[PDB]
Amino acid sequence: PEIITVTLKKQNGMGLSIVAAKDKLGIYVKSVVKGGAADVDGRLAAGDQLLSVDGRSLVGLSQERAAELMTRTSSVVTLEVAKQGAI
Amino acid sequence: EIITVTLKKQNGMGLSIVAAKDKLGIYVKSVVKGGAADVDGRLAAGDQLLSVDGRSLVGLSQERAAELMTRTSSVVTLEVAKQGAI
Amino acid sequence: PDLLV
Amino acid sequence: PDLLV
Repeated sequence: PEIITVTLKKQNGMGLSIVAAKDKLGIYVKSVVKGGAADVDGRLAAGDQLLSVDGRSLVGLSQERAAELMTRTSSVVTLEVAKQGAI
Repeated sequence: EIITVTLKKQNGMGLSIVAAKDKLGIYVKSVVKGGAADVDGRLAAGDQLLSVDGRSLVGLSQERAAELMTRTSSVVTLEVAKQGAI
Repeated sequence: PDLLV
Repeated sequence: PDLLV
């Protein structure tokens, strides 16, 4: 067989696929990544709204702006969550 | 309705692995959609992971390979045999 | 369009 | 299940 050398930088994160939707914008969990930190914790689910990150509101901003705020963080991040935010 | 969830971030290459057979071998069962291995585009299901950072992945169980592949730093180097079934 | 975080 | 790395 063909033998190649592949170097990967692991994706470090909470294990969450997010989407922004509307009235102000809101950040919702599209999917919880299998085996990721959010999945092992067991509290988060698809459809939940991420209201904030470390005291900073996640309302009225784009997916990219929410991602900038949620990745800027240290190893440990605190989320305020509205269970099934589609209320 | 409103809960407070604190998460500690975690690492991952985005690979589902299996061990199969004179010695055992570590193979890619599935490449996780959107994961690091998927965005890199070189790895595929059926490829054999021959080593992690110079340490051989031959002759060991799935769990032992997982222990070695998760105890590394942010960047990991894999030696790969494309479609490891020769 | 979606992102990973 | 899956064994994820």
